[PDB]
Amino acid sequence: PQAKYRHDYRAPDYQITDIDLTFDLDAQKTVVTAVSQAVRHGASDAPLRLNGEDLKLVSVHINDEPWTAWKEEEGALVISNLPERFTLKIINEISPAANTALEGLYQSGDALCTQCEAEGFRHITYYLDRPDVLARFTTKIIADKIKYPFLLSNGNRVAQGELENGRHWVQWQDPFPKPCYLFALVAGDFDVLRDTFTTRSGREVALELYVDRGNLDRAPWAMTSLKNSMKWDEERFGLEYDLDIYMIVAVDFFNMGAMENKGLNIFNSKYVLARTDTATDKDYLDIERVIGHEYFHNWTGNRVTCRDWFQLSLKEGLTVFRDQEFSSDLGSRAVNRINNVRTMRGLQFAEDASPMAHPIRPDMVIEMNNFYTLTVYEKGAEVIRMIHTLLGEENFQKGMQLYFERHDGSAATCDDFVQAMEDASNVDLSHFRRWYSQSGTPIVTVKDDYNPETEQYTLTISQRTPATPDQAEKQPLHIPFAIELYDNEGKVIPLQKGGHPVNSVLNVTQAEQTFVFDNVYFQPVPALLCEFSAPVKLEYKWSDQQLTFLMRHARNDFSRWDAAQSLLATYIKLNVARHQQGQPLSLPVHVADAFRAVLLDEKIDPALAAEILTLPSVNEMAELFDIIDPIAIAEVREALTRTLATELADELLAIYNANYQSEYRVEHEDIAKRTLRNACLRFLAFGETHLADVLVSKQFHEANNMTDALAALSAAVAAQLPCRDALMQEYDDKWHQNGLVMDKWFILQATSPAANVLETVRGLLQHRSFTMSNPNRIRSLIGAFAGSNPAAFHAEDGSGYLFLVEMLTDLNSRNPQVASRLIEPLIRLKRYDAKRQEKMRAALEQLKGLENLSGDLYEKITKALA
Ligand SMILES: N[C@@H](CCCC[NH3+])C(=O)O
Ligand code: NA
Ligand code: NA
Ligand SMILES: [Zn+2]
Repeated sequence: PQAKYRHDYRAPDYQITDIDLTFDLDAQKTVVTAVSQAVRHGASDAPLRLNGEDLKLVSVHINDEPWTAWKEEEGALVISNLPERFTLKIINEISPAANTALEGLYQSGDALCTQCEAEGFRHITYYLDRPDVLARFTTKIIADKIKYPFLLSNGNRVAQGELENGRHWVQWQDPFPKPCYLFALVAGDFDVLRDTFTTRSGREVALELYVDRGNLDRAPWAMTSLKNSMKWDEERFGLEYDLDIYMIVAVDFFNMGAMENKGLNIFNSKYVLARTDTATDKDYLDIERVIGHEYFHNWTGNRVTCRDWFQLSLKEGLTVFRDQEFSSDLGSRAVNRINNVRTMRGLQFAEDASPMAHPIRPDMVIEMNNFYTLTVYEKGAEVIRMIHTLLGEENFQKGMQLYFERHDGSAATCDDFVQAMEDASNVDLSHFRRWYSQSGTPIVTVKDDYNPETEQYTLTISQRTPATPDQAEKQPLHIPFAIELYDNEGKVIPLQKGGHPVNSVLNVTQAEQTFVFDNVYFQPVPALLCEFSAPVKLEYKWSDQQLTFLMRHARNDFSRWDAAQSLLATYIKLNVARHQQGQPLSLPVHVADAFRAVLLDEKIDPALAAEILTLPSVNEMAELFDIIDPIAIAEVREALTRTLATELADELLAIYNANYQSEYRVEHEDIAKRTLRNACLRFLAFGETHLADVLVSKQFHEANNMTDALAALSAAVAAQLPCRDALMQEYDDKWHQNGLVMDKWFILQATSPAANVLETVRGLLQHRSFTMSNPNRIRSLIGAFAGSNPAAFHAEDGSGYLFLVEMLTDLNSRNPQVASRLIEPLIRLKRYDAKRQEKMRAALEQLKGLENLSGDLYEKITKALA
């Protein structure tokens, strides 16, 4: 597999302006006719190089003349000796039933559906499969009427007919030019939830949600979330939908989460289907986020698209930022920010410290599907948010407006977006641009001094980004570094120097710099990197008392949570070292007291209390360490939970009871109280065994919603309670027919602390609810084991690695994209001890030797073994 490089981008020799597709649909053999209007822009002697994969070419015509001047090569059809303008007609065959990779046109149960991003359209026909080629599409679909009563593509229906032998057809037209990655086709039999949204300016939009027959009871929340998304984009960004219909199709077989195809989004059913007995609060809020995300792409991705795939973050970072702002505006901003920071500091930082590290705008890509990453998405959004921090909302919106004014109807670059923000706001972002080109996590070190003679407070701030495998050279970034200073009363000290106020967002642009503040009338307790103002690691020598002070007094709820994290970090590190020495947990009384205070604080938002009372995950804990000891981390997390459960037993039970809710509502105040109640239950499960068992079994049986049922089930598994096996069997018996519900159960099995977890996981490959043909099942059982049970995955006998190798040997051939998701835990080998590294290296070498090794895996394996 050959690497492609950002610096090699060149405008295409040919454009296509219009394409008319006809599909003669059949699961075994689909015949595609594609009539494209093409224009040469390059040299008169330049051939047309069309991309195509696994196509059976039937014919090639140019202006209806059968063409002789062509050749097929690896991945391409090369057509020579062309006029400056011409009509290209290609007929080819494809086989949806044979498509196990789920890229291009494939089968999802009885439905046929497409996934074209990034480079899937070339699996459908020979085309200029690159996003700077935008064309107006017309799509005619012919199919068996009984099997495929609904025939959907982008845009509006412009024609329909019936044919002999039980076939029918529908033709669609989408007036907006698009790159082919936004093409979609769906054929099948569905229940359809129909609604309307009227835009601010009065455009009536038909909303249509297509689900498998029998799933209409699980559709209204997604529909509600779509309308919420439409309203919010109007209110916050001033953006309206631009077409007459908005279709969403929920499919069970889907590699990713969802896809923003123009006017015809295709969603993994996991991000559509919800009812109160099948879906948790988290599922509801995820459906809201993902519905919003795909909707927000209508402008940030579709109306303005990407010039090339290296510019992916142009749409993904900005659309993730938009989905975060949507969730934060409608729900709890503090909880959203906290959770997005957890994802950054734990999961994304790990990626930036791995062999797969890349800038948010990559420079080198072998398999583009490997770059739909935490970095491109989540760090991408942090970079957009830094622009927002530097500009303020007003200037940021002016930048958005200039961006659309300049680039509407075109394919643009990350740089185009930064330039729009810079030009609209008059804020210089030249240094800032380095965030797009530099990988790795900056480390920001802060030292301070208080001078009582002069009443001056001095911050000495330094930065450095360690070299990464992809980049030997690193330079200082423009880091927006937000601070607050607190006096002894917990009041904010005004920031000023020389009689003038100073902005609280410090511009940390050098390797080292000093900031001096005057009229600091008392030695401050600083809050640093407020609201995680830059995606960086903070090094500051906190005292425990400074941190507990912040937990009490910090103005922003995020700072209170963050102070608790800093406090915990010290004792997580202490106790991991102790574990390695065979010593039990040690925790100062005053640390337990800080958490007691949180439980008993009557003024604190339950949403915030719940997050403070949610311990960092084993992945968050891992990023506190250079070399990860996954067994020590798992056991310390459990020991910390048990210690807090014992010390806070009475308070935990009181708060658990106080937050009981008889009505179930998907409403933010209710969700907050329930999150707090279940956070308490988690500790209570790890307390005295009999009380724990009674509390947990009772909640499981009495729950009137899946949030509370699953919280109880999860606690029974985590604490290995007597009731565990009974409850797990009861859930299986009730829910085995429902794959999405069983995913939760597979996750609990895969992440179990039980000694025999791998044995159980292996056996579950034969479970009635499991299948290797379904990405969701694979991720929930195998993915969760390797990625979310690092203690078992990293068993010292190497059994975890061998299991993953067996699974990847299958998946490499079946579904390389899912295989590539699942190999990720293995490529982190350098974070582990020498003995584990050698077993992981051996596993990677075995995979490197596979017959027909996919490019997806090749890219990751080669980087890992370097
Ligand atoms: N554009 C989609 C992801 C496409 C995945 C391509 N392999 C989204 O952001 O949800
Ligand atoms: Na809000
Ligand atoms: Na100091
Ligand atoms: Zn997206």
